Amino acid sequence: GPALWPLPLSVKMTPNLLHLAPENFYISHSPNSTAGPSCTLLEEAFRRYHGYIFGFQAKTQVQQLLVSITLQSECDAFPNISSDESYTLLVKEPVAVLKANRVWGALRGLETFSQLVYQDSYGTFTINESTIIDSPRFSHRGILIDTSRHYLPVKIILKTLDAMAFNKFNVLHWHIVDDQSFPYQSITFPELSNKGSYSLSHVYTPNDVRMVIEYARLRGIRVLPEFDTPGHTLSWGKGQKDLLTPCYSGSEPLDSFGPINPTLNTTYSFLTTFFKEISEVFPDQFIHLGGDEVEFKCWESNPKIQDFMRQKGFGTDFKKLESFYIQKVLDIIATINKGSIVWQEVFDDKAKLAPGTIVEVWKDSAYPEELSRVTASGFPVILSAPWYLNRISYGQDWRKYYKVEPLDFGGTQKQKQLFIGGEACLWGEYVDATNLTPRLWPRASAVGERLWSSKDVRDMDDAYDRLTRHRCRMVERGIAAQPLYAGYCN
Amino acid sequence: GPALWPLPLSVKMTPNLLHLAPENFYISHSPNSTAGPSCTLLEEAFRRYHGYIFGFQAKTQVQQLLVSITLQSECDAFPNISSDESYTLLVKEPVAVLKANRVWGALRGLETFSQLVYQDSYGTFTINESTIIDSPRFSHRGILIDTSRHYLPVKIILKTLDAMAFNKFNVLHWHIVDDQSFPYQSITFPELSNKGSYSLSHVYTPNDVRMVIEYARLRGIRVLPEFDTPGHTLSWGKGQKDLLTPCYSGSEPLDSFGPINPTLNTTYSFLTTFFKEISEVFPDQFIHLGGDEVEFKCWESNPKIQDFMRQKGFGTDFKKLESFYIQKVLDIIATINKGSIVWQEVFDDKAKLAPGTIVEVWKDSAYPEELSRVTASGFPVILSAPWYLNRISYGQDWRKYYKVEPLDFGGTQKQKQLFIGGEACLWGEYVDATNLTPRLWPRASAVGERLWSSKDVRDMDDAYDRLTRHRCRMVERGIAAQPLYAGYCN
Ligand SMILES: *[C@@H]1O[C@H](CO)[C@@H](O[C@@H]2O[C@H](CO)[C@@H](O)[C@H](O)[C@H]2NC(C)=O)[C@H](O)[C@H]1NC(C)=O
Ligand SMILES: *[C@@H]1O[C@H](CO)[C@@H](O[C@@H]2O[C@H](CO)[C@@H](O)[C@H](O)[C@H]2NC(C)=O)[C@H](O)[C@H]1NC(C)=O
Ligand SMILES: *[C@@H]1O[C@H](CO)[C@@H](O[C@@H]2O[C@H](CO)[C@@H](O)[C@H](O)[C@H]2NC(C)=O)[C@H](O)[C@H]1NC(C)=O
Ligand SMILES: *[C@@H]1O[C@H](CO)[C@@H](O[C@@H]2O[C@H](CO)[C@@H](O)[C@H](O)[C@H]2NC(C)=O)[C@H](O)[C@H]1NC(C)=O
Repeated sequence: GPALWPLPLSVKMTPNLLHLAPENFYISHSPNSTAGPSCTLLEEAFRRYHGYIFGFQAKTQVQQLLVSITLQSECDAFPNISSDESYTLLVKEPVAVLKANRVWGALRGLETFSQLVYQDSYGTFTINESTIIDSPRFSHRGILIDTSRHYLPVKIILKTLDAMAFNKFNVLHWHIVDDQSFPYQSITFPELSNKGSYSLSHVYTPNDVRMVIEYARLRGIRVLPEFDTPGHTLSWGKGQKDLLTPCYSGSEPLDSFGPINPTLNTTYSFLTTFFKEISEVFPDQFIHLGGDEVEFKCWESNPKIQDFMRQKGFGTDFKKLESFYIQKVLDIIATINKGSIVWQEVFDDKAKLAPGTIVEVWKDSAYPEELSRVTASGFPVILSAPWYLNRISYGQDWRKYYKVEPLDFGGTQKQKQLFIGGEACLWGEYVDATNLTPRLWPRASAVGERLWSSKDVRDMDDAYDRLTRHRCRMVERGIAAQPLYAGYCN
Repeated sequence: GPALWPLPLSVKMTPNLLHLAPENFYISHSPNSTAGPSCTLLEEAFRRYHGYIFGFQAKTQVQQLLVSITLQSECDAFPNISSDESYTLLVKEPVAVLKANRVWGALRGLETFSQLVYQDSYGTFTINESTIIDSPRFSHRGILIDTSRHYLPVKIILKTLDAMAFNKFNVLHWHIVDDQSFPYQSITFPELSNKGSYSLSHVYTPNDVRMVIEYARLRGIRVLPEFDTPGHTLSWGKGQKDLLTPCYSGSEPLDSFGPINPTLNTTYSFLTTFFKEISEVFPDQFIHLGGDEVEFKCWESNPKIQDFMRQKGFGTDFKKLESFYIQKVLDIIATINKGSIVWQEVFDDKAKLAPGTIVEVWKDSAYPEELSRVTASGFPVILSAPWYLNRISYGQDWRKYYKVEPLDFGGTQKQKQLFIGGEACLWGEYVDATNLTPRLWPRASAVGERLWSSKDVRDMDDAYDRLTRHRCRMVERGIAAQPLYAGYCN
């Protein structure tokens, strides 16, 4: 049988068995599609899905899958938070039809169609007459990866994007820099990577970055960069002088450095020129600014910064200085026509945010109540908090992730519509190429289903059954996803 | 610099720098060795170590490493609990010398020698004049793998044995069968695997088994089979009729089966013929019989078995019947001239064990006190309890494993000499090819050092430093061992 994951909104199976012959089944454009043979996204997806599927017998052969895009295709464009991913799939003989408003929905449908196929004993490719109409519950469905704590070669990022397609994720939250290393190669500031990277072959070139973004685009995945300020910036200091706060002990200067120094005009003119470059390089609408876990110790220790605090009336409240900072950075982003996402502390520590500004809730301390507050104040929200997949544990933790119901928090029908989705996060301290893929999948698939499927989809026995088979399939396709429990594939 | 792991007993470094040239350094026999060019074990080890190492300049070139075996080589033989693994290593120009009593010690020394080499910036292979004299603290240093909960292809077992060599482990505890599947292919009982395996390509053939054993032997590793009775035998029932206990509810027979039925003469004549085959197939001295976690529910529910209990005077004490069973199996093993290892329950539940019988302590509930009791009664003991590496957790759990001091239990100098070592265990419920290697290494390396190195070797900063580098090396050699924490290799 078929393992669908994520389980589509409406499935209508019949017991009518159809067959696909490897020597002649193929996927092509409907003559009525708005996308042509000119469509690179779709053609490459036809080829790669033909591969996935393979590499009384009268009137039972499905010869073709025809793919029809109904509205302007968006074939040439980058996906975005409002990209229409809906499709319908009509599996019948002799010609199955996949129909979608846009390119994005057909990529989804191709995956689902591939999941409908199954071999019996003899190795006959089999699929049931069925009709599927599908669309996602939420539209921001993210994986966070961290390429600072460890560098991830591009290949592993590519493989992760493939896995994301298979699971219908659509945002790659690329936490590209942080304390330990700055691998991003900046054209306007070559020295950030030159001095901040682990070494000169742990770098992402403009070509590497172009590659990740196009490879994502071809799979209907947005690349959301995070360049976390003003904490988590140790590695930035190496290449930009006078950017970080010099730490002091009383009046003795220490060799150590703290967060970015929000009191200097050279800080903001650096950030202005830096984020201009980010806005040109990453085509997504949103830039993630970070703002998590700022340590005040070093700021409050610094003499010139203490001057700046009396000089503003901030007293001993270092939340106001952190706010002063992030507000200035928020303006920088608005000025070059992008949107901003922000870890919850920026909101908790009482910064003043332009409306439109997305807030990401990560702290697992009564997060429903954060979701309440954030939505109460009018701001779109995204949840990662219960999906910190760096935090491993013995056993079937996939259930814990799967059982989350993100909208079980206090608020109105309309507060709740500001919840635009979720991200599974795989912070990198303990993760690199050697262990990424099996740590991430299929644990993140639990999150994929919860974010795509109906609220009502919750049966644990049925989830286990479908996820065991989906995981076996991921492995067939070269994604080393780990087991759920005892058993075997083939 | 060099990362030694495990840290040898005595290292004496000088600051005299020597160089190895890739175009001409080579490893060969000392003309005074008891092993010849006829020695397969050593020749293959020379070749593969040459690969690992590579693939004022007067009087600084080390041209050769010469390898001298001093006593009868044991080149043709299988290692065993008394195999001498001691060696000494004299690194000097122009000819370094490795000298060992036996083949086993030279394999160890070759690894250590390889760990002494390091590249500087230009890519010059560099090593310091030094003198190392080394031997293990304990002689049973095991990895447990479980090929029932998941099948592991031979290749992954081979790769694990390579990793074990790199870490100076010397026992592969092959928990080959269990409840979920029986992959072992028996010549005298073809139906165990035919009906008990997951499928017919999740099997270990006599050729696969020969391969694992020889590949182990060539690396100075013993293969200790465990064929766990009488619990953990569900999969055995499929191919041997009337072997398992039929479960009952009152007088209603259930479809379900429990442990092996210790009351039938067909049970022991099966076991006799089965373990004869095991003794011929696996050349190691010891067979692990299991005896862990027997559930009595089903035994006590069975009518014929309740007859057997009144008929023995056992009352309601199902420990005595379990004992009656394991004692009979112990005799079977003694009769075909092998030794037996046994999970602690066999000892706790008050079975009568021939002296010589090794007891493995696994329960993490006051295990020092188990070590006391077991040694008090005269029995060799092995510890796994604090090294259940299936039980993952967030963070640097390698420290927890490393900080164990196994002889911190009550007893005499002579009780303590019955502690012959340890095993890191990677039970398979959550583990298969996709995730084995990074889950196991380098976490098991913590155990490798504790079992090889001096009791005194304990500094955590120094362990972290050497283990980070050893782990980077494991990765260079194609063992995908996971990170300890943030950072980079090369
Ligand atoms: C896909 O088609 C197959 C074959 O028609 C369905 O399987 C059969 O279902 C009937 C009841 O509807 C059973 O009596 C048969 O024993 C089933 N198996 C086979 C191999 O013939 C199958 O259920 C269909 N799938 C779905 C999800 O409806
Ligand atoms: C999100 O996606 C759509 C599709 O790319 C964008 O809107 C369309 O843009 C094309 C030109 O590329 C126009 O011809 C259409 O008339 C647009 N339709 C609209 C605005 O509804 C949209 O701008 C994208 N959003 C962001 C923020 O980039
Ligand atoms: C291996 O030899 C090197 C080079 O002699 C040693 O490194 C030098 O040690 C001296 C002090 O003994 C320092 O003053 C130098 O700065 C060191 N480094 C270099 C690159 O010259 C190294 O310590 C030796 N290794 C050990 C473990 O003794
Ligand atoms: C453990 O190893 C040694 C070496 O193989 C075994 O003892 C030697 O065996 C060879 C023949 O293969 C003899 O020529 C020696 O005289 C033996 N030396 C002894 C007994 O000290 C030993 O038997 C092995 N132990 C087991 C249990 O197999």
